[PDB]
Amino acid sequence: MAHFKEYQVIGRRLPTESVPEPKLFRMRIFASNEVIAKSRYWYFLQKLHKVKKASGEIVSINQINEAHPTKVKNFGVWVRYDSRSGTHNMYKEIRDVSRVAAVETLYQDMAARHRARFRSIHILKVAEIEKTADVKRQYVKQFLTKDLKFPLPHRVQKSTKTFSYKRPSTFY
Amino acid sequence: VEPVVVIDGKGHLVGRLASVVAKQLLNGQKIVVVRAEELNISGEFFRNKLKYHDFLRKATAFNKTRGPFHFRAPSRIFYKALRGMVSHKTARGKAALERLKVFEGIPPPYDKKKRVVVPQALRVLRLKPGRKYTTLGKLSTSVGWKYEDVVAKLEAKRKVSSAEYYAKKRAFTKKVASANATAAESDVAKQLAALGY
Amino acid sequence: PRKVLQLLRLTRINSGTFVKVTKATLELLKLIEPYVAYGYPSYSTIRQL
Amino acid sequence: ASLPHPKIVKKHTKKFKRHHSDRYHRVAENWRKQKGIDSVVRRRFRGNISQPKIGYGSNKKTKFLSPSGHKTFLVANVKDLETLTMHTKTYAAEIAHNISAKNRVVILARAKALGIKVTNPKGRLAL
Amino acid sequence: AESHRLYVKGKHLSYQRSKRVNNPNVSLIKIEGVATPQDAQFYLGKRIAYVYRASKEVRGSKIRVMWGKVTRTHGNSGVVRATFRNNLPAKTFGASVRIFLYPSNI
Amino acid sequence: GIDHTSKQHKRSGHRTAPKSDNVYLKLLVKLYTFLARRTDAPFNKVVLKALFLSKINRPPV
Amino acid sequence: FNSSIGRTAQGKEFGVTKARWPAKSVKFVQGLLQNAAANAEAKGLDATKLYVSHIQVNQAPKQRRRTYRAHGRINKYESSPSHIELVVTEKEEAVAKAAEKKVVRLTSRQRGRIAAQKRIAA
Amino acid sequence: ANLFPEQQNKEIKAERVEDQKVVDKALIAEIKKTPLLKQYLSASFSLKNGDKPHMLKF
Amino acid sequence: SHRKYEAPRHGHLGFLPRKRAASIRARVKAFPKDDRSKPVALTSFLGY
RNA sequence: UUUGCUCCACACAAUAUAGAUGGAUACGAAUAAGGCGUCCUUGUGGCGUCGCUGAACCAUAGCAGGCUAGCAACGGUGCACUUGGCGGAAAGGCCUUGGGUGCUUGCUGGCGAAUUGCAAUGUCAUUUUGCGUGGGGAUAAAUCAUUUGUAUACGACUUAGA
RNA sequence: GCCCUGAAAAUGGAUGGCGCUCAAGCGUGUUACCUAUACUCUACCGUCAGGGUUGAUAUGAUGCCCUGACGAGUAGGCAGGCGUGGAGGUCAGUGACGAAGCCUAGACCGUAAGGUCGGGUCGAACGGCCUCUAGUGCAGAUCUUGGUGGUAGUAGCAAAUA
RNA sequence: AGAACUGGCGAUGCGGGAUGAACCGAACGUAGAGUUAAGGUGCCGGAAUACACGCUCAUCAGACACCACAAAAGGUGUUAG
Repeated sequence: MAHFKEYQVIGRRLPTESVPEPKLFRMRIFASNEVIAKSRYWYFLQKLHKVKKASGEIVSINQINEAHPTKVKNFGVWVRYDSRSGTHNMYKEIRDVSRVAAVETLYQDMAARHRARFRSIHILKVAEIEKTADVKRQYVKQFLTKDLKFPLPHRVQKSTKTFSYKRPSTFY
Repeated sequence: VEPVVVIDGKGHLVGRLASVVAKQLLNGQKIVVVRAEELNISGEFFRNKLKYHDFLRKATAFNKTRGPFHFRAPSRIFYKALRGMVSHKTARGKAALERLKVFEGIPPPYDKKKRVVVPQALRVLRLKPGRKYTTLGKLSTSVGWKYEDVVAKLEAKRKVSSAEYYAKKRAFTKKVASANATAAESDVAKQLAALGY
Repeated sequence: PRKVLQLLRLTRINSGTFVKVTKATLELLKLIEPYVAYGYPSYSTIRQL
Repeated sequence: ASLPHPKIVKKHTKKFKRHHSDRYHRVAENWRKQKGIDSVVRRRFRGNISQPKIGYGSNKKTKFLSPSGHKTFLVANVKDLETLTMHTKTYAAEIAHNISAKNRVVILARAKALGIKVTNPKGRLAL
Repeated sequence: AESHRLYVKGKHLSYQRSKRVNNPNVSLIKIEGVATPQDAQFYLGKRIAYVYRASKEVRGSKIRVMWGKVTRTHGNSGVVRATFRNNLPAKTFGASVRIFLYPSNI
Repeated sequence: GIDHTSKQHKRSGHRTAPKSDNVYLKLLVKLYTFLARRTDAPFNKVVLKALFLSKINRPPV
Repeated sequence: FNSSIGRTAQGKEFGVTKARWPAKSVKFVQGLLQNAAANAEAKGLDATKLYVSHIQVNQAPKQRRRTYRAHGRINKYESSPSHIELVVTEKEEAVAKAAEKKVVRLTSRQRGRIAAQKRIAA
Repeated sequence: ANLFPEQQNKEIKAERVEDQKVVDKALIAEIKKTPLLKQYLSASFSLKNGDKPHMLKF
Repeated sequence: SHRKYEAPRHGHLGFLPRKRAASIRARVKAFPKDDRSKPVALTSFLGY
């Protein structure tokens, strides 16, 4: 694969004689490829209404992009998953001016602040919030203070050549 | 870049510096290390200490005579962080290592000549702020090496000498800098100023 | 899975070909899935192929 | 002379000395594919004397060809040299090790005459 | 004035090994000022000869040479693969070879 | 390698030479063979395979 | 021929602190060294700078004898004789030379650098 | 190969010599227009410690 | 199988090898700490 | 002992090379701070400046750099001397005084090279040794043989005998 | 989850070693690079396979030449081969102007089995090709006979006083 | 000790897991040159001292299938929930 892309997959099973023009459903899948996109749409639909790639078809495999990626996206996550034992539930607030990567910080946050593989992960509600108070996590409300700025010490300079002859400082 | 290169020790993290050295060694660049005692390490001294104790009990029982040799000297300890990090059994390796000369303090030859500072070792580069580090000093002090102050004082010497040599060199190239100012304004200067150098 | 590939042309490793998409031969594919890699070929491809 | 033959390559010219003739003097260098159930040589182990597999045979176009381009034939006496009389560019007369200097030199004259390219001219002939 | 080097210092490394056996035909080489593999293409193909010294004079000289040439950018920090009219004795490992700048394309 | 779906180096078997040491017999062959090539006619292909035959595929008629 | 025999300082003039003193050995080595000085004169050479260069010895036909081992056994105790012979060679100094000349072979780009020498200097 | 290296007895012919002047004449005429040109050529060239050939533009 | 009766050893290990010290002359393997606040004098001495 | 040894300036038969080809090119500590200049009211300092790689700084044009002239300066600058001073951590190497001498590319001139045939390291280092140069210096010890015990299987240790 | 607790045995010691601490460690996404008797394209080989081919003032059509494919392998099977003792046949072959044997960090042919040649050695009968004939090929059998060793100038020759 | 399906070994080298008959990738005439498996890219050793999100200090860290063991029961250590 690679990095995520939100796909607008809309399936309606496989229309038969008695089931012409089925009800139809739009489930949102993530991943970089479309084959891995439809694979996820069918397992998830393999968890709702009785089917498999054998009894139904995903009408289309569309894409999804942000209409205003110049504003800071203060997202509020919601996810379901398993564990090296059973299964649990969770909620976060990952910020980023891009949906798919806020979800990558998640698939990484699952393997980092919990050590859990992508497989063991079903992402659900991902809705940016408006009002500052609506924001729960204060370590996300950490960058909401009015009139803000901030510096960064110990600039560990990248060495392209082996031996240096200055023995550098933290200047930054 | 230079035939038999030099290496300043203070700051460097034992391991990182050990491999860049073993590389240039089995490559053909004769290199010598200096001040293996100001050679910073990691975590707390007690840890590494107890770890050295491991090499201290490791020896042949039927004859401690022909057993692993646990060199106490801060330099001899680093020579082991290369010994097992290169083929010192092969004709190539034995002599490959020969380009190597590890030294304590900054002896006379290497104090008049420039000493190199490698970023991939220097603590202020391969370590996290607040995360405790160690020093070859305190370890050797309590492991078998008994020349701590011996060198410690030879630096109060070697250092005090090359120290006032810079105060000279400082104001030397201080008025040589006022000569660079009154060397411009001319075309030979205006020209080279736009021609790169 | 061995005969499937013997009797589906692919005699020696890293070798490929085509088959008409039909539930008939469609079953061989899901029988030796961890033995190959397939997909819908494009004009450009087939040509050079 | 000879003919327009491609480069005479043999790939692995190094004799295939029997396994252990270098260890025992009772074992000659005369190759023999060891039959034993253990034999590292027979089981073909990375770092063992490779056996004479036919994949080492010589290219048909240059098989039997000396670096020159003359396939050494074994000449006997007078009548026997007149054999390759018409092959001065693709065959060579190698005089039999069992030839008396008397009859030996007489043949060498017949050789230079017909353009008979001989390989062992110093044969019993003092220099 | 004092400089007569038109080639560059090519520090000779190991043949073409893995963890086990090596390749006694194509050796791997390093060179002065080569870091960017993108801009490492410049030294590609450039013929290279190692200058070693002998005892018994050959053709009026006792300074023989085994010849070679550049092939493709190996590694990711300015390394280079090379072959030879004759492979090196292995005992030459870890030296400094002469990499001339021809054929050119500047 | 290649999946040996069929035995490798399968000697065709059916004799394409007589185990005869008698030249005359072999000549009939050289003749009939030549026939069973240019003539592109069925009949000789049969006699061509027939001369090879043992004292059994050549029983007394 | 050491094979588990003790030392003896008298043999330290050879750096090898290991030796012995073979008596019946010399008894016959002098009987021959006397015979060689005898034949150096029989021809009439300079019986002075006579430096011996070829002294080699090889085992002789093992004289059969035997000892009686326990449990009625018969193990060999054969005499181990030898075959020596040295050549007393005159020591004439001087050698000078007599070897090769090396017919210098060069190329055009090699003989051209010879003329390039007569341009630099003279 | 029976003299080597008995000087020359084969030096030059002034034929090729003359031809040179019958060239540089107009070449050095354009040099007396762009400053330091002769100076640039009156020198050789070799790789110095510190400079990168692949990065150097020519 | 342990000894049979946990007992003491036979010979200080520190005092080894039993190698015959260089020569009949005893080598002084150490000397007293110096005090530069007192008069000069020796520390060792010979004897038979 | 046939004049055997050895230091220094070089020179020539050699000898091998773990691998010269502009330059190993001197603060120390700080690394959640400092380098330099700088100045005031002398410091854990008022003020400016700076890194952000050495991709620096220096070297660097001439028959492997020849032969000759002059201008502007007397700088810089190699060899061989010397002097003030210093270095013992393996000093054995470094800073300096006054000269002699070499050269100058800081500028302007003026002759030179080809045929190494369009490439062939195309040889310009130093390590060490040898029979012969000649400018000085230098006149032993060791073992073995007898001997001793504080010695020991023997070697060895150990003291002794012009 | 991560880290410690849980966490004790015998020769000192193994994330393979060294070494690793915003890692080279646990998880993970992007990667770029790294090299299998494998696959890629190819040269050559033998076998098998499907073919074209006598055309003569020649031949081996058990030939020549073409296209494709393939090569693991003990026990094991049959094919093509090499060598060796005598027999009938034959190259009116070898040969006291050196056959056989033998030695040969000398050369050639063959995948090879072996053949061939240079030199020494040596002194009397021997090789090729076509068949025939077999007491026909040795590293092994605590293999037989005869030979020679490392052990080894070692153990040790020491009772009947000396 | 014993059964079944398939696979191997035996009898099959090879490159990988330090190492090994069985596993991972893979099979072999001889070579040439590309590309990869497997397996890895501090160093030993061919290959990033690559980049991004993290977590984690241990006066007994951990550090990759088979595989060379660790369990119940705990921590106001520290993070996420």
